[PDB]
This record gives sequence, structure tokens and C-alpha cells, in this order.
Amino acid sequence: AVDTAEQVYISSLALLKMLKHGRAGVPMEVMGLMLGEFVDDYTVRVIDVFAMPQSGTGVSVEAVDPVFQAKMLDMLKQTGRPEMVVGWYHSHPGFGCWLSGVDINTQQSFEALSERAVAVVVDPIQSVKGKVVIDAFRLINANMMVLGHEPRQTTSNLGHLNKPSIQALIHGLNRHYYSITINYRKNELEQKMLLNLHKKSWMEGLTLQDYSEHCKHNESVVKEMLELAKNYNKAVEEEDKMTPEQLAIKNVGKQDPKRHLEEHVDVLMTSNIVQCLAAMLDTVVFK
Amino acid sequence: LHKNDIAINELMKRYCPNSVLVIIDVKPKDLGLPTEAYISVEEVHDDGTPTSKTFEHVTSEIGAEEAEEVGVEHLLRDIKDTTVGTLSQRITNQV
Amino acid sequence: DLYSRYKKLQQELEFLEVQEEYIKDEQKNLKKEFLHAQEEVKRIQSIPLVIGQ
Amino acid sequence: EYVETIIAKCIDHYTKQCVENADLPEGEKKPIDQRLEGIVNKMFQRCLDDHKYKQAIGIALETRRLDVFEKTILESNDVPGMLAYSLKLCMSLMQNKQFRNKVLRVLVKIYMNLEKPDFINVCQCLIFLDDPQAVSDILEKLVKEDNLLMAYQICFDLYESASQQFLSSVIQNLRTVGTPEPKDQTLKMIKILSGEMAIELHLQFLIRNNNTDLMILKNTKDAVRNSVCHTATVIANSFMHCGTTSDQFLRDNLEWLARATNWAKFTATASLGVIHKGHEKEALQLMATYLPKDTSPGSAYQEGGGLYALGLIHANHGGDIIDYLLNQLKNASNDIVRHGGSLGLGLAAMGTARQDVYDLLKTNLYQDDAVTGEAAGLALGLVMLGSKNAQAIEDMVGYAQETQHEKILRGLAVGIALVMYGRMEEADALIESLCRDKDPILRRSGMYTVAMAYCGSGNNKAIRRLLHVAVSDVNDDVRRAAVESLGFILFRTPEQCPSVVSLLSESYNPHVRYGAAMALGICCAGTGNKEAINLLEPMTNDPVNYVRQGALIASALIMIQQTEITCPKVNQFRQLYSKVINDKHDDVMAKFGAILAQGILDAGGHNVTISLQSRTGHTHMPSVVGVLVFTQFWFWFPLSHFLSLAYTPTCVIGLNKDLKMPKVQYKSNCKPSTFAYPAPLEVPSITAKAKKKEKNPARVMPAQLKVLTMPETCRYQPFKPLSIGGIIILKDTSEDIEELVEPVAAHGPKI
Amino acid sequence: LEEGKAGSGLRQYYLSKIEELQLIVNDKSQNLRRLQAQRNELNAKVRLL
Ligand SMILES: [Zn+2]
Repeated sequence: AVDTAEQVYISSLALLKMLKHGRAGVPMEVMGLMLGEFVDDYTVRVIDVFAMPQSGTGVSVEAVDPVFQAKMLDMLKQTGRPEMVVGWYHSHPGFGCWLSGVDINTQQSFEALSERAVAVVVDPIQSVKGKVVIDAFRLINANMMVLGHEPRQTTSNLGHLNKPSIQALIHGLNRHYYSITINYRKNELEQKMLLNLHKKSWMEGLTLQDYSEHCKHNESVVKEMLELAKNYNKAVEEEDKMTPEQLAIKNVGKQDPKRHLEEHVDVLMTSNIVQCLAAMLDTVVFK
Repeated sequence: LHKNDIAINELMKRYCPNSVLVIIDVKPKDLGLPTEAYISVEEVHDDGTPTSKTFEHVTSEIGAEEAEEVGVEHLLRDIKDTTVGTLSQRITNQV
Repeated sequence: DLYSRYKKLQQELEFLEVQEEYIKDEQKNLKKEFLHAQEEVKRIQSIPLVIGQ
Repeated sequence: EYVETIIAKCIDHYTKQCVENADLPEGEKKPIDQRLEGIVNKMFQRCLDDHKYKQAIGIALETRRLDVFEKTILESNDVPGMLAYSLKLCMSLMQNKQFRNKVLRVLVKIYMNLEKPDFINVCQCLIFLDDPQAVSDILEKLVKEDNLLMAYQICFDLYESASQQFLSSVIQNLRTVGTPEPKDQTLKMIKILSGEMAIELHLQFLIRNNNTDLMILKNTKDAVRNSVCHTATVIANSFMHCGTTSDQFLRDNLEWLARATNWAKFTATASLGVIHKGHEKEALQLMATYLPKDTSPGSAYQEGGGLYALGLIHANHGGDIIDYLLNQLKNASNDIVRHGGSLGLGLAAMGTARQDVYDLLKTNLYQDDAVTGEAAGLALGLVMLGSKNAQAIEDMVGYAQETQHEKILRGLAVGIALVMYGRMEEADALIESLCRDKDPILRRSGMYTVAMAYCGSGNNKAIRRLLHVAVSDVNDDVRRAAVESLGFILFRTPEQCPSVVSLLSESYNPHVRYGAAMALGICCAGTGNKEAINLLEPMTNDPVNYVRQGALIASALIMIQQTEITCPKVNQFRQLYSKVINDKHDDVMAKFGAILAQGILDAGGHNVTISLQSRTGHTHMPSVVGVLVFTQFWFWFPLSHFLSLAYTPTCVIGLNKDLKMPKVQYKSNCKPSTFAYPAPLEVPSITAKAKKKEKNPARVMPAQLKVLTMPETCRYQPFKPLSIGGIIILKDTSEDIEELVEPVAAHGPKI
Repeated sequence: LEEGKAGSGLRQYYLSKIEELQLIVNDKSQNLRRLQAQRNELNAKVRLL
């Protein structure tokens, strides 16, 4: 009878494998297996994550082929992957990320070997592309109903765990069903390689190709955006001619939610491209 | 680019279809685009040299379709989007 | 007290002068976060949607 | 006009060249013409005809000259006022220590030639210079002067604070001097470095000044939970029962403490270690009497809490049991002798800088474990106070990036953070080089490391990168862990803090609001500035529990030691008292920080308080360490037990003889009803004399030190005029019979 | 003498002008921090969104 403060380490490997697995996450029930290494009691690290072939039965203990699982794990052991399995993941599209009776039964059957049994459910179908915040699931002991539910120390991270604060699943099904916090980790190779790779993904090949395209399109295509921009500017000034009457009568309170200022500032920002690229044309013409 | 790459790529030329070759750097110190698509096709030379495997450079782009942009943007939380205006333009015009 | 107000005041000169580059950093960074969060809440609005009444 | 402008620009350019050439004593010295010295020293001496008692030391310090101020104090009245005003002006100019030590070491030669030596100058200088050559004369003149009463004060305060390793060296410096009045010098040198008399008197008046109420403890038992606040109840009980050794509150029942096998029993035993402190026999005997049957407890948290609690008891004592702690720590055990034994051993061996604890600590952290490596990091940081080992920093920073755990990185982070003390001119390239590290934990370690290194507001450059990384960086770790260094360097002025952190009170993210709440909690602690109190109201109302917890802690650190008649604290008293009754509709941690904040005001029964600096202006090391580790409860909550190391009781001492206790009764010019105790509910224009008797001195506000007036008809009177509060002795002016000696107490909760 | 009232008088007046420059830095910090509170209140508002 002892419990500690565990935290699931999530790198970019399992994240991207859950993003591609989420793209291939058909409404049919899918299967997955997570790997890693156990260094101590209250920490867990995942490194290897792969997918499993779909079946008509779906998420079940019968669909897990022991000769296929042990075969692929042996093929990973003969290679440079000396990590044991740490859990299994899946997707719950539509009906919510909660776990049914079959999922908790195969979880109870699959947790006999690993005491942790990390469970992660990705659902990018109804999740907006703004946030990709994911949550990890855990299994509580049925004999702990008499004592405290979760005697876990370090209650500070619960504020970070309160971000998924849906009012139906967390305390709608919190009985015998809790969760755990999730953190990330990034070394210098992922920071410089992935940062420079993303900056290059938003940059050009030689970085000097598409500059003259806009520098010379300022005289052909942008002129239409400047004339239309002046058409919207006049379309606002026609009301700005009527503004000094009300502003000259009431001067108390604001009724129009439009600011009429930041939009013109943005128009000036779009207009400053000519000024910023004029020096570019000066450098291309000069040398 | 070593000479053995014709024998390494020749296996996937016999068994598999025309294989593309990509040379990258072991250290992320190269400022340029790390990916270069090199097609494995034989070209006729004008000087009269015998026909051999030629690696022609094919242009490449680094883009994500649906989710990898969200995952990378969430893992970084430091990079900025296009953000047309003063800073995103003047940084390119300086560096 | 009379002559000590100069040298004692110099500490307030440095403490108030040091805030210049600080408020520069805040006014130059909080607008970058303003356009970050602004584009983050702006990109939520997607083209595929349902039409009600 | 012309003459005053040419002498004005002549003096301005003169002191400008004196500043440009003051930092370069040797090499490439710029030539100074003699006519400039003539025309500056002419009108300068003209001003020095009478010195006008205002600009002598001012212009004498602005010119940065060697013998410019020695001739000023020759013909001058009120020498102690000129040296006290001199050091007061020198301590307020943000010195760089390059010339302050020279000016002090050259100005301490004038009072020894007078008719009698003063203590305010030698104290206010020895708290800053810390030079061994400045004490060798004053330690040997005590025998030549043959004066016993005057040495007790300087021994009490110099052996009290202002130095740890300088005391560790001066104890053997004075131990060497003397025999290897011979009969009197022996008991003198033995009794001056004892230090247990302060524990005896503090245990005495603090053992007879306790006042407890059933409403607070009954409210804690009514709002106790079995999950989170179980540690808050026992840590609040340890706060209110600190020093008084009142275990009868925990002797009511055993089903409320050992009901769950978890860290709650470790925090309960460590809290018990916070309750009783300063016991050489009742501590080990009290820990051994709990189960002296089989010597095999099923829960090792009692042994770990016994070692950690023992380290809390024997902190900074001369009678350490460390020799037995090595033979007891050598035994192989599971994460309790290593963790609790490492914390207790490092806390008991703090300042010793022994290589033994370094070796066994290294071989204790070589197991790659994060818990014993975190406790080993704290213990190494404590024992390495002032050591500055060469291979230790490079070995720890080399051990940092080669592991994946975070508790080892925070343990070695605080380990390399506390070791940095007095390295203002040394840690520049270390903090500047380690500031750009890829690890956010080590990035916080650079700020926490530079925090204690730049104490005293002596560097206005570090704040550039402190706030630059607090606002510019995207990770909230250095953002909420950044401003603690700002408060640790700007703790001198309480008014200037809310002007620059008021923007951080309501920031963008709640992390900067929480860390800024800790900043307001540590910067204004022990003061009475309302510039944060009037801003506490917007902090306590927000949907985020972070700013609410940090707001209750920041308000709990300011409401202590304050009367209601001075400021209307009814707002924060009512809104803070409504948290324990409103905990049903609040978060689980909001009530934890709520009752944890309520345990601060009731700590010690309003008798003991906290202080960031001493009376002479110098800052206490265990107070800063105790308050920073007290703020480090976010990652590890049981780390808050080090708050007892910062408890500084505010009172007076009039002990004349070591074995004779006199009675001193003064009078205050204020109302006695305004300084009474705020007695809570039951829930079943001038005073004649003060309430301090038999010296049981009660609490005293630092602002009350200016309204005290000693009675003219008092039989006894000290030699030094009692002006400010501190530790002094009494001078027997009558020298007659009936000294009014009082007996000593008997056995009980204490020894 | 006539120095503390004349020399230190013009030096004290110059110190008052320095207090005027510190009043320009002062109220620049005031309005810059109030506008900073406005931008922080708007970005915090879309954060609440
Ligand atoms: Zn389904």
C-alpha cells in the first residue's frame, strides 16, 4: 500500500505518431502499442510508438495477436530498440474520449504485467486545429474505495491538469476513472534541427528567389490591392465625415463597436511593403 | 556522396522502381534546405563518357498536410507565423 | 540630509532609469504575443461550417 | 556667475576624473595638474572651515581621495554622529566594494585613540568588511582593558550573526589565544562562544509566553481532509507550536496522524521536529521512546523524519551529533536514511565545508536517483556555504545534462545556487555563460544562483536579463522563477518594489502573477508598507487558483506583526477567514494554501516573527535560505519545514550575568491598549510601565523602538544608552545586596 | 563662505532640473505602464476568449 507522484514524459516521437495515426484514424476502432524504459518508480518515458492493423472486431483482447506482437517486438529487439512495452493506445472518435466496459476489461487484462499501464486516447476528429492538448488515462484499484481515491503528492500540477475541464467526462465519469499530468521534453538537436527545419519550411530554397517576385509584383498586382485599399479607406472616410457631428453633439458613451483605427493601421502595414522592398530593389539594382 | 552509392542504390534500382536519393547533414549547422531530391536516372553525356548513374537535383519543399503543422507549432511555441508587416519582413531583409 | 539627497537620490535615478529598456521589452514583446494569440484565435474560424438561423 | 560656473564645472569634471580614475589604482594613471588641486582644495578648505556638518563627508566621499576625510574629523563635534552619518551615507550610495572596505578599514583607526571605543562603528563595519586583520586587535584588547561587561555584547552579536565561516575561524583564533586573569579568561572565552544561553532564554520566555485558542485548531479539525490539507494541518500546528515543545496537542489521539501510510506521516514527524528544537537528550530519547520494542518500524517515514527532524533540531549547534550521523547514515536503507539522513546531515553540517560529507555525498548521488540526488543537492549546497570548490561546480554541471530526471536537476540547481555567496566579481562569467543554456531548469538555476550573489542591491545590470528573460522568454518556468531574484536583490527598499512589480500583479499569464505574488510576499515581509496591501484586493479575486494561493501567502506574510488600530486590515482578515468556511465551493488546493496561509499569522502565538536583515542592516543567511526554500514548496511541499530557520523573535535582553537574571521594567510613550493581543472569539493615553518583566519580553514592533523611555528612578542602568532594540547587557550600578535573583523552572515539555 | 547657499544652491537647482528629467522618465513610465496595462488587458481579454 504505497503511491507516488508519477508523470508521463511525452516526446515528439509519440506525438507525431499520434498525429499521423490520427490522420489515419478512421471511425473504425484502431489499436496501438507504446514502448519505453522503466528507470525508477514515479517516472515513465515513451520512445517507440507504432500502429496495428485494423480489424472488424475493433479494440479487444482477441484482436491482439501474440505471435505478431512478439514477432514485431523481437524484430525491434534485434535492432537498436532495446525498450519494452509500456502500454497501449487507441482512438475514440465521436462518442467522446471516455472508456467503455470493454476498454477497461482489456485494460485490466493488459495491466497484469505492467503496474503503470499508461493509456492515451487521441481524438483529432472533432478537436480544433488550434490546440492539440492530449490527456493520458489511468486505472485505479477497486479496493481503494475505502481509503482516499488518489493519495498523490505534489498537488501543484493539478492546476495544469485542470485544462481539460469538461463538465461531463471529468466529474461526469470521475468515479473509478482518473487521469495524470503530461509534460514535454526537447533537446538541442530537436530545437535547432526542428526550428531551422520549420523556418526553412516557411522560407525559400536559396532564400533569394521569391523576393524579387513580390518586389516586382508591387507594380503589377499590388497596385490593385492599393486601389481597393483606398476604396475601403474612402468607404470608411464617408462615415468619418459624419463622425464629427455625433462627436460634436453627444461626446458621452460609445455605441459603435468599430474602432476605425487598427484597421487603418493594418492598411498602413500592408502599404509599408513598398517601402521595405524599395531598399531591396535598390540592392538588386546596385549589386 | 561516395562511389558506393551506385551499388547501394542499384539494388533498389533492380528490385524496386527508380529510387530518389536525399543527402542531408549529420549536424544541423547548414543554413540551407537540408533536403535535396536526387533522381536516379541515366543521362547521355556529350563528351563521350560511358553512360552511368546521374544524380539530377529535383526541387523539394517542406510542408505538412493536416496535423504536423499543429504538432510542430504546439511543440515549438517560439516560432512565428507569416505575420505580414514590419518584423517578419525586416528580419528577412536583414539576414 | 540636505547634501545627502543628491547621492541618495542617484539610487532612484538608476532605479527609474533602468526601467526604460524594460518597458521597451514589454511593449515590444506583448504585442508579439498579441499577434500570436490574435492569429491563434483567428485561425479557429474555419471555412467548413454549418448554417443556422 | 563666471567664477561659480568655472568652479562648478571644475568640481564636476574633477570628480568625473576621480571616478574615471578611481577604478584603476595602478597602471595608465592619468596625470593630474597641481593647479587644479590648488583651486579645488582652496575653496574646499574654505568650505571645511566649519564643515557645516553636512558636506564634509559628502564631498569628502565624492572626490574618492585617500586623505581627504581624515583631516575633516579632526576638528568636528559629535564624532559618533559623524561616523554614524558617514557610514549611513556610505551604505546608501550603492557601493561596489572596491573603496568601501578601504574607507572603513582606514576610518576604524580613529575610535581606538579616543577616550572610549564605540560599538556601532565596529559592528556596522565588521558586518561588511569581514576581514581577519580588523578583529585581531579587538580580540586581544579585551584582556588588556580588563573589562568584562562590554565584551559580552560584541561577543553576543558577532558570535550571533554577520558571519558563519569567519566565526568558524575566529573560534579557533580565540581558542589559540590564552592558556593551552587566567582563571577568568578561561570561563570568559568558554562562555562567549557557547551560544546555548540564547537558546535557554528564548526557550524560557518563549516557554512562558504561549497563548493558544481552541477556535483555530478546532477549525482545522473541522476543515481537515485526508488527501491534500493533511500536511497543511500538521505544518500549521508545527508553526503555531514552534519552540514551545507542546506535544500535548498531538497526544490527544494517534488515529489522526498514522491513519494513512504515505508522506503525511513524514510531514507530521518533520512538523514535530519543527515543534521542538534545541534538545540534546529529549530529542533522541523522545524519538527512541516511541517504539523501543523491536527496533524495526513498519513505516520508515518515522526514521526518515527522525533524521530530518534531528537535523532540524541540531541546526547550527556546536554540539552536533554528526559523528553518530555518519555511523547511522552508513547503514543501507530504502530512501529514508539517504533522503532524511542526507537532509539532516547537510543541515547539521551547514557551513563546515568538510570533505567527508562531500565524498559520502558524491557516492550517495552516484546512484543516479533523483530523490537522494535532490536531497544530496540541498545538503551539498548547505555544507558548501563559502567553500567554492573547483571541481564541484564543473562536476555538477557536467552531471546535469547527462541525466533525464528533473528532481536531480533542481537539486543540483539549488546546490549550485546556494554555494554562490560573495562572488559578485567572480560569478559574472559563470552566470553570463550559463544563462544561455538549453535547459530551462538550469536557466532558473542561473537566476536563483545570481539571486543570493547580488544581495544588497549592488548590481543594477543583472535586472536587465532578469526582467528580459521574465518578459522575453516563452517558457513560464524562468518567468515565475525569475522575479525571486529581483526581490532577493531589491529587498532593501520595500516602497520601490510595488512600483515595478505592480504591472506583474495582473500579468498576461497566471504564472507571472503567482511568482510576482511571491515577490510581493518576500519583498515586503516584516514591513508595514501599504503599497502592496492596497493591491492585495485585486489579487484575491480571480478564477485562477494560482494568484489566489500566492495572494493569500503574500497577504499572510504582510499581516503578521501588525495592529488593527494602525491600518484597517478588516478586509483581508474577513476575506481570508472566509476561505476556510468557503472551502466547499473552492478548489482542493485553494483551501490548502488558505489554511497554510492562516498558519503563518498564528505561528508561535504572535511571539516569534521573521526578518530579512539584522539590526545593523546586514542580512541573515538562514533567513534568506529559509524563505527561499519556503517558497520552493511548489515542486516539493515537505520542503516548507525550513521556515523555522528564519524565525527571529523580536524582543529585548537585559541579562547582566550568565547565572543571574535581573528585572528591567521600562515605560512606553504610547497607549497600552493599542499594543495588546487580538484575542479571538471564545467559541466554547499613556502606560505607567511596560509589560516586559523578569529580564519574559513580549513581542515588539520595530517602529516601537523610538517611543521607549527608560525610567530615571530605576535602580539599575546599562553603560550604553538603550536607543534601538537589540541584545545588550545590564550594568550593576548599585553593587549591593539583594540583587533579586529568580530561580529556574523544572522538568516538563522541555529539558 | 557663501558657497552652500550659492554653489550648492545652483547645484541644488541643477538637481531640481535632474528631478525634472526624472519626472519625464517618471511620467513616461506612468503612461507607458498604463498603456502597457491596456495592451495587457486586451491580450488578456483574448486570452479569456
Ligand atoms: Zn465506438
